[PDB]
Amino acid sequence: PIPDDISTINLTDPRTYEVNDLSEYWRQLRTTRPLYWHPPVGDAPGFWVVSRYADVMALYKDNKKLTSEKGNVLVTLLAGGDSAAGKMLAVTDGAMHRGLRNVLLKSFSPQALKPIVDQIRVNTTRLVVDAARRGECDFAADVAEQIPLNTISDLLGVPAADREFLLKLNKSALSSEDADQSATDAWLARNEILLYFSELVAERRAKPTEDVISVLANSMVDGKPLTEEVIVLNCYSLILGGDETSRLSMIDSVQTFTQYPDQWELLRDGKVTLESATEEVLRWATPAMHFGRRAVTDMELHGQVIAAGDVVTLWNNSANRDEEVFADPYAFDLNRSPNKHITFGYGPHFCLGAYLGRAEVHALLDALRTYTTGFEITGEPQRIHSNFLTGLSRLPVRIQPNEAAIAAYDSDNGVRS
Amino acid sequence: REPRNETESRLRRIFEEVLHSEDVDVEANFFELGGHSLQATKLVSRIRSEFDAELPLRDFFEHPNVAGLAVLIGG
Ligand code: HEM
Ligand SMILES: *P(=O)(O)OCC(C)(C)[C@@H](O)C(=O)NCCC(=O)NCCSC(=O)c1c[nH]cn1
Repeated sequence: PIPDDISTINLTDPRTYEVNDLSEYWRQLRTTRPLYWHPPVGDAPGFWVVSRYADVMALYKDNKKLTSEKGNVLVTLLAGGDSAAGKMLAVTDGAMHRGLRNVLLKSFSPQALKPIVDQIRVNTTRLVVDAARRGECDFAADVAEQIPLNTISDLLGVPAADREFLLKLNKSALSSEDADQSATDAWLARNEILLYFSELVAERRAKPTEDVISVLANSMVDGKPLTEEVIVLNCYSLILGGDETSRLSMIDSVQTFTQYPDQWELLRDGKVTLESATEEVLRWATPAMHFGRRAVTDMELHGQVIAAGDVVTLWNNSANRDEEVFADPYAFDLNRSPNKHITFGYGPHFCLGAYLGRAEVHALLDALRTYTTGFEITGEPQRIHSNFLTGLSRLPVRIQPNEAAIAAYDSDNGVRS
Repeated sequence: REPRNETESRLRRIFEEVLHSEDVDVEANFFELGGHSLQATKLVSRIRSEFDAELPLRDFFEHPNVAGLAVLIGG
């Protein structure tokens, strides 16, 4: 279903993204009102909506006239702030942000993540071969859910036995699997993550290991150690940040490939590089639909004045379908070059796990093209509900295995045993 | 208003240290006093360790006040 009017669409409601195809809505905003004022809804204030790639890029870059210290997603921005402001990386600006990012780059740089990449490739291969042997599986639960969380947990130093518990909590923090989730259940889930990590951080400061929590606990910003509170809040943003979005991208690729069998064949038959295909998967899926800022000073854009205190939302989903930047934007094209998508954001807050997210998708696509000849959707897919995230929580598939490649994989493991 | 037993008195003292303020009402709601997640985390984990009680987070949310928590603890 396609809406022609702009005023009817309420972007704060998660139901909006289920019942409607907003492709026409975003096009209309992009061409006729690039800076649109979304009206107040209930107790929530109004907010600016930015839809053009160029404007989205320009506002991500400006950390001087815009700030993240009042929140960076709708739920925090419309509440008037984020409790973790100035402590959690994503909601910190200025010197504290630069220092805190610099200590995290010791762990999340391409240079530091290389040994981890090997583990991602091994785990992903193993899971894909399992699913291919069975034939009939649920790609979300049996493959996708078992990679991103496990990766970030290994880095953080989360005990294996607590990981299933953490996945349940993540699935309630910013998005629900059920239609009408109250703010209570989400609050409980978010704080349960905080309660878990305050126990684990206390354990790691008392007895340090070599994981990221230990690296943070022994790091310094501005000549002073990080408080346990600051470490816990960042752990929250890593466990949830390194989980949902990657997971959704991986699920979306499998669904998209069934819709675009010509592009699956290009990947299967080695007619496109994994690097090129990973970028189109990321442009297509855009699992984080929006991020946001708040104006600290007055600014003019397209003749309209954005006042100090105004909530400004940047829509990555709209930016990745801009005709001015992407030729045939609603075409899924693995050969797309250049592919300067804004899925990982831009500027000072550019995704800290961009390399890690890319490595996870890359490993999946490599495993799918090697040990699979094709796949098909068998049941009704299940959409997550959110004004922030987009994707599926469940995807029933039948996988046709590449039997020769699986036999070679088994023979290889036989002599390595 | 003053705390009416050892449990209420001990709990109010925890509220004060967590919220960084004196004059904490024993009957007032935690969230109406500007209480957030960071403070809630420290609060619950401190109540658990000092009262040797496995207080669920849901129980804290349903009765986020000194008086209510004291009733739930004493049982
Ligand atoms: C493909 C999946 C991913 C997507 C779509 C994505 C998206 C984004 C975006 C758009 C931002 C910018 C936020 C802003 O400007 O306010 C961001 C930042 C961030 N991301 Fe991701 N991300 C992904 C994977 C990951 C992974 C694997 C991690 C684990 C390390 C992670 C952790 C973070 C953190 C900690 C920030 C805050 C950076 C800062 O404030 O400087 N993300 N992400
Ligand atoms: P309480 O007072 O309710 O506060 C909880 C908490 C301290 C966690 C607070 O910061 C909050 O409410 N945050 C909102 C949830 C949130 O913003 N999570 C991070 C979004 S996922 C994300 O940014 C990302 C980036 N890359 C991948 N994923």
